[PDB]
Amino acid sequence: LFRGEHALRRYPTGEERCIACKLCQSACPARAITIETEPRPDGSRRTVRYDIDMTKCIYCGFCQEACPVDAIVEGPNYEQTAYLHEDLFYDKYKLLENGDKWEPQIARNIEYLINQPL
Amino acid sequence: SSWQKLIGTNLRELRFVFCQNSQRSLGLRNYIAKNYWNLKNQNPNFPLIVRECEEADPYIIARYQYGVEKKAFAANNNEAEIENIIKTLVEQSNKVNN
Amino acid sequence: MLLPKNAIQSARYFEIQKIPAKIAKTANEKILSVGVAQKNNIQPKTVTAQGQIGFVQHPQLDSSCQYTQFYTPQRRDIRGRVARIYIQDTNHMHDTPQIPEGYKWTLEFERQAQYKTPWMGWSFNGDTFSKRNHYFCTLEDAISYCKQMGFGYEVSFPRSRYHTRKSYADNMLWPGHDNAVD
Amino acid sequence: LNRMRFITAQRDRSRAPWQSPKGEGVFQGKKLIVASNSPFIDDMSIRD
Amino acid sequence: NKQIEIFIDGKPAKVDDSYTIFQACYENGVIVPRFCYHERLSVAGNCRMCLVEVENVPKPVAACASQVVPGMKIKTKSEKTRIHRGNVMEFLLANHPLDCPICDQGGECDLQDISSVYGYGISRYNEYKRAVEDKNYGPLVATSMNRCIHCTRCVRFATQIAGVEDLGKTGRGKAAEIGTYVEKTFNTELSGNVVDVCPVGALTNAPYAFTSRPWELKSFYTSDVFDTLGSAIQVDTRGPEIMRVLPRIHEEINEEWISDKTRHAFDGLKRQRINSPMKRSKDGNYEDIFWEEAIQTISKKCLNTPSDQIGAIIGEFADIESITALKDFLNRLDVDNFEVRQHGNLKVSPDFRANYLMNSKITGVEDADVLLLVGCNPRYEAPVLNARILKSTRKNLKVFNIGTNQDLNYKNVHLGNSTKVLKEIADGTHPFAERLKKAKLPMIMVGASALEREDGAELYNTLKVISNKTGVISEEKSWNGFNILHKEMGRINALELGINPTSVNKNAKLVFILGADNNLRPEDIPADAFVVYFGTHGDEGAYYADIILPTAAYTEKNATWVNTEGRVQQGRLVVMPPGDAREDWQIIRALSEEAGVPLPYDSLEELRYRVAELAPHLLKYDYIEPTIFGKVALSAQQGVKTTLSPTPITDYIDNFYMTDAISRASVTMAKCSTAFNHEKFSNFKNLAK
Amino acid sequence: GSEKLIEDRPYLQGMPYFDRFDYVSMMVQEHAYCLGIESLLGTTNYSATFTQIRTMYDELTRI
Amino acid sequence: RLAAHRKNDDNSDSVPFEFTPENYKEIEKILAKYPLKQKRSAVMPLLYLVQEQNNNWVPLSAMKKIAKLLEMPEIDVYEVATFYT
Amino acid sequence: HNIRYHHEIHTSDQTYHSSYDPVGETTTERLVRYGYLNKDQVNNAEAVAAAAKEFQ
Amino acid sequence: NLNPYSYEALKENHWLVSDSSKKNSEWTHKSNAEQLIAKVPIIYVDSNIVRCIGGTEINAGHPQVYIQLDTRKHGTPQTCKYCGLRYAKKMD
Amino acid sequence: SPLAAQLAINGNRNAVRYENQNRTWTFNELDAHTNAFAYGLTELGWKAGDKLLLWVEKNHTSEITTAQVGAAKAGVTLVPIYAHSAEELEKALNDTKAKGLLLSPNSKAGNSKYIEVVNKVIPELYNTGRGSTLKTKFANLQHIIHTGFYTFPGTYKFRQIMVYASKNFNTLTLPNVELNAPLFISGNQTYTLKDLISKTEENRKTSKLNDNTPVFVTGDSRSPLSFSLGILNSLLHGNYSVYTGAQDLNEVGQTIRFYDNALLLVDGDIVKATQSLKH
Ligand code: SF4
Ligand code: SF4
Ligand code: SF4
Ligand code: SF4
Ligand code: FES
Ligand SMILES: [Zn+2]
Repeated sequence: LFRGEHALRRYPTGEERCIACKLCQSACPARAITIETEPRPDGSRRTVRYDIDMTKCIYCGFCQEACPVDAIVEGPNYEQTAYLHEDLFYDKYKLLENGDKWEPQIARNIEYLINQPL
Repeated sequence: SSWQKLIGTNLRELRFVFCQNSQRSLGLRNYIAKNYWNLKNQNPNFPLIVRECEEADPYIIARYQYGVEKKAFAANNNEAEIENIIKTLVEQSNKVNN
Repeated sequence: MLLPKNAIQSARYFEIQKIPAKIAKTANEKILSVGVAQKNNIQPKTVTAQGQIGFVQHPQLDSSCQYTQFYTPQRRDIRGRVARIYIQDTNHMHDTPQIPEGYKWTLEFERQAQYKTPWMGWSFNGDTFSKRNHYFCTLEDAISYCKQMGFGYEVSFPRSRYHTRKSYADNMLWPGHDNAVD
Repeated sequence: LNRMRFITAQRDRSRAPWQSPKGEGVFQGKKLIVASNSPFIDDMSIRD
Repeated sequence: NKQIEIFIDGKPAKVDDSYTIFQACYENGVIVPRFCYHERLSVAGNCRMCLVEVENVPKPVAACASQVVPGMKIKTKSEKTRIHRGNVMEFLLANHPLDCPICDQGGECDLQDISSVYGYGISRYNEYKRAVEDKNYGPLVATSMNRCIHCTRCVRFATQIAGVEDLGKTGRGKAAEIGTYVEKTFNTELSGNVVDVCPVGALTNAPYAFTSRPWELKSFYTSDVFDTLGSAIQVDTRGPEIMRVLPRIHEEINEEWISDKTRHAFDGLKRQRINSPMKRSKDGNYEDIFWEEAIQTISKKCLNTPSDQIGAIIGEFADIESITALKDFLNRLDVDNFEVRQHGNLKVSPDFRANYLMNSKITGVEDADVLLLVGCNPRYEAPVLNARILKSTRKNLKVFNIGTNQDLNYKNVHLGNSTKVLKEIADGTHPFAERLKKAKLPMIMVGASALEREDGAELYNTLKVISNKTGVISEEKSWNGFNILHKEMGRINALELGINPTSVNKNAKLVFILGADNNLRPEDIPADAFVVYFGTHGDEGAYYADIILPTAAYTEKNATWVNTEGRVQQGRLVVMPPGDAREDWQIIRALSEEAGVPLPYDSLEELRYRVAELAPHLLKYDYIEPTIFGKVALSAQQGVKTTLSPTPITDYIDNFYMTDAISRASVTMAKCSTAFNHEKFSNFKNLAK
Repeated sequence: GSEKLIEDRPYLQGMPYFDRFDYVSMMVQEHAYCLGIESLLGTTNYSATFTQIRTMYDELTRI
Repeated sequence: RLAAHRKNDDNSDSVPFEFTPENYKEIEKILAKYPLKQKRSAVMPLLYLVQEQNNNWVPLSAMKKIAKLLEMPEIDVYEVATFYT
Repeated sequence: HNIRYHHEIHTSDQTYHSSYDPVGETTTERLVRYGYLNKDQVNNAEAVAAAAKEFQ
Repeated sequence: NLNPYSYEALKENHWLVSDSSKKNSEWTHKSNAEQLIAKVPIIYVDSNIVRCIGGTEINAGHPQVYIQLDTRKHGTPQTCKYCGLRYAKKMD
Repeated sequence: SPLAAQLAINGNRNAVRYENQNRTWTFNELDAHTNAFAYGLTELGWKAGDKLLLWVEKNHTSEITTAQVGAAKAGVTLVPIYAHSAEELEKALNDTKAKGLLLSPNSKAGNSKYIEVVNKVIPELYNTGRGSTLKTKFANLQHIIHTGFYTFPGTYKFRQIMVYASKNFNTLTLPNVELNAPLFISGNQTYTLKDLISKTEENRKTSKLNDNTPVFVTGDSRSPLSFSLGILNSLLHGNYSVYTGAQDLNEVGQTIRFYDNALLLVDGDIVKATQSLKH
């Protein structure tokens, strides 16, 4: 359950899970999540901007609690120490690459948490 | 007569701002009703604007060249007094413009 | 409590409902004295929830504006603004909201500045004031608040839907005899 | 080093500027004649 | 039989016997959930969400469709009513797809707002749900037909409001689909309002799709300028970006509907914008400059140029304040003409609001009995007015036309397409003359484009004599049926201040194009004339100008507009103009001060004091000042020319979705032109109606 | 300005503000806020009471 | 089964359908049964005649012709056709 | 499969209010304040009794 | 192959400017997920209605969605509106 | 009226199908539209014998057929033209002394379009006032009608021209249709209505044509033979005419296989010929 670093997950096919529903943006207590959405040319509903201010984030897990597709999560990585306030400004690129890096352990923990009521 | 015919060249605009249902504007309203088409026919190319509001005071604004405005009060004025005010306004152009 | 009881003075003080006449004190206003006089003549004499003509009233900066807190050494711009007072009904998209709207007068200040700071493309408002509108249960209360804080007010009155004869029998009305209509 | 592209993308979403002509152009009197840069095509103007 | 008494939750209430249960409850502040009953549509009992308990009745009773019975007791808060509402909600949500995150209706959904309050709370339908393939209605309506709840609101709206017949319930059972049986688009000039009347995300605004959520938007009430009716609208924005436009309830203007241009041409303000003053070189290269340099250049040109060679052009989006500023500035320079185009001028004198306004107001078509269009196409010029006219024609309104045979949704007689019919009616030797004579209330609607013809004054005089001799303008019944449907808010505002559109400067060396972008020809401006353009988008006026001064859009300034019936509406500042653009009156004031003829306006308050000096009625907002000189102004005069050319009377609008610079600079309007123009183009009328 | 920030947020979005009131005792403040919300809703947390989780973790917080 | 028109070429708009001269004499009796102000009622008998003369199936062009004959909306004709099995 | 009574029908939302006139008020003072008795129309037994009856 | 912004292309692609390369989406949407899901082929299902949950279990994917494979045109691929998977009938 | 036979018989059976426009007109609808065109011409001072040059190109079959039948009803002469350049258009306008010219603006006259060619030939249209009679160089040129979408100064739209007269308030009177009145001028020869009817009968008897059999006229419809075997045949004997202007032979074959026995008037550079029934 440890709430580490905000990260964006993707389906096993490689398609990103986020559907740009802004529920995490509405549910963020500190308003650290900014989402701007434009439909993709194929017709899907995806974010063109998904920014999380890690300086405005209280690491509370409400984004992953409110995500209906388990796209945004908080991975166990706590060694996210940065030397620049700009480096602390996460964007969709950083979140997606972080989710790609940390998907296996995130997948294992999320699988265990899903199996608890299941 | 002559001053009515001279409105086209003596002035640049004539605006009548008054009220529909007030005793202050009764004379101005009656004069506009009676004498609008006489002036309009004598001066087919002259701007003769008529505006009315719920409680506006009766004013006859004479606009001369270079946008020189000569609004004049016309409250509780008989049709003769309205005609005299308009005649005075169409006779100040030589003094006002120079 | 949108509608104060007009049958009794306890609705609100008569002084609050009064709209003071403009006094020309600027050079341009002295030049445009007839315009000021005519605006005073034509403007509504009282502001009540039963009115039908919207109107803009200037910010009366006098002892009435005494009870403001926004005239800060660092902020000399708030206490001159003109708010907009109007009842904001629920948007046309939905008709049965969880939290119904239209039971209060919204008082809204115009946006002074909005720009996207470029490092993260983040919306920044140059004026932290006017970010969120105020809500008042009564138009008299909103006007009193404007007078106390030295704000001018553009009041626009709500436009409600007309009552209509509704019945299911209207779906099966008899057209009429063919010969008679011809 | 590619920040200006992102800033222009930000600005163009709400206040995309008008690309004024830059250089010599055809003049029909006082009007500069430049072809419309609309990607869409008015098919009613090209039909039958 | 007049004032019966009922009981709502044990509380006595005096109601009228013609009320429904839902109306009686709503009048007393009791909110009853509903999905199909629309307050402006015919009553249907498709859903059952309004079922309520009544004492001494066995069945639950549909509150929306059932009239009030004297002495009845309605128990809305009772547990039986709670059970009824829970059952109906459970049945509604049984086959509803789990699509709330991907659905634009979330946060503003009646289904969600009622399931959260009146539903049971949890589901038990653990089965396969029905699935319906989505349909294609065009670039304005996004369809997810699996989310539909079969409430027939769209069908009723299309049949009763829009007047088109393309929606319905096909099939029966649980496989019934609400839409076009064949694959066609939903193009009715009101295609954006079915999104409003759809309670669920089955019909969503395609241009707005996926963009935002209701909880992150701030709404401002303003007035439209895309049509001369000035329909009241609600603009929802997220920060500096305007997100969507929605209708607002105004029974005096547009009821609760808006046209596609009003709803979907706002995005034309988000591209092709002018954000800095620009100067054009000899070869045509445009260079951005400062405000000071442009003001100095224009002031120098104003000072050295003789007054008789100074002209101006008043655009479509010119408001009362901007036109007042320009008029006063040009008066201070002894300029008395505000038009340089010698072709396409309105032949209506600015002397009387009776002369230049719709004297019967928008409600006149409801009041009037006979309507006569003269070169007017209400389907394009004002779709909401067209819907109102259709509603009136359903009851007791008869419509005739003396222009192009349009494709209005209702039946209209076609008297002709030329002025010969008008001449015959003026002479009185026409069958329609007796039709006007016997009519209780005649009404004439003549387009501003029709009055802008070369024989515009003659056509105006012919219409005036027709109105006087027939009874269109009658003092016996206090009726003034002469109405002119304008096409430019700028023209309406210019007329409202006393600017004669016939005052044309034949040879002008200094031209102020005040946002004008339509009906502009390269030969209308001399090749050696210095041109300033107070514009917002660069389409024509930017190319016609030596100097370009960016201005603020209708959503970017506090402006006063005149709805063609005469309404003073106050458009409000939603978002500041982009870049360093300034509202036009401020630019004109700065130019006047720099030119040695300063204007006495330091603020909008003083500018409106000046306006009150000109016309006090412009300070009374959302109000129509009655005109006591209607018959005096519109009286027939002897000797005035009435000669009319036999050429056909035409309607100026060709492409509805592209009529102004903002519309032409809109992606949504471009998609609409690509999709619907050929489908809505027909050289022959729709005989089947 | 924690009170104002809570007033400008929904009930749940202002709940984490009580963690930082007494960061030494971060769960008793949560319990007080939740009890206030329940009293406003006129209910009780049957699951929390029957699982003994609230009392146990409040005593751990006291420790 | 399906409540929408299948994208079949054999049932497209270009398919011809005109009532046989005997049917044109038959619809006169059908129209006479219902009031002249209500020609909408004859949609079901017209569909039955179409099915009789068109190989026991009603094509979309036949629906168009029926809608044009009775001065009733084509969408309404489609609703009538689909509602009945 | 039992969802009808998921939401709690009975809730602890009962509020009770008690209003009391000032203790120092006399009967005649209360009658005058409520309007059933006139200000100067006091010290008359018949008028006091009529006001008391109307108040009751 | 067809030029975008044309009537046919817009009507086909839900009145949107279709991009075949999808690297335009890689820039605008900051993800190559469009290409990654274009790599996935079409799934053929016998039934008229298919059910997609995004994965193997509930809560491991997206909420259950039912896709109608019985379309106006036989064998029309239908895309999931939560994931990017495409489904179609086995034969038509 | 010679063309009112099938209108009087039933009036509800289909008369003409415009496949390229997907518009089907019954006899009642066709009569209404042609009367609208005739009344529109009559109200614009079009007396008998006035010339109208048909510059419309193949695709707009419905407009061409409506113009032909209306000119037959209105009594004005209809002359098809094949101008592909400004010089050819000028020569045709001068020789024919045409009162009106009906054209398709977007058709390609080589490098330029028809509307641009008209503007070049007639420079006075650009500066023509709104609602004012044009002052053109040509002696009797009075109307330029176009079936386009946009509005060009000096020209009027096809729908703007037509007047759908009513049964009560109509004042215009349509003259009786005359067999001897000239209707077509094709190939430097004049076809009368009676001549066209005789040609229709001759082609019906010599090409094995029944009263009830579809006739598919492909490509251009301005030819006198195409008019005779198309809409005129429908008005005379009720034959179902299908117009396939600017359609490929494969699509024509599809829309013919939709029918049983189709007489295929094949489009070509020379006057349209005909082939056997069905395939
Ligand atoms: S953990 Fe909480 S504060 Fe941080 S981004 Fe997620 S919702 Fe916002
Ligand atoms: S809650 Fe999940 S699906 Fe919704 S916008 Fe946030 S990350 Fe995307
Ligand atoms: S319409 Fe949309 S928001 Fe409403 S219940 Fe259905 S999926 Fe959810
Ligand atoms: S599509 Fe929408 S408006 Fe139409 S019946 Fe379904 S839920 Fe109602
Ligand atoms: S709201 Fe009454 S049945 Fe639908
Ligand atoms: Zn899926």
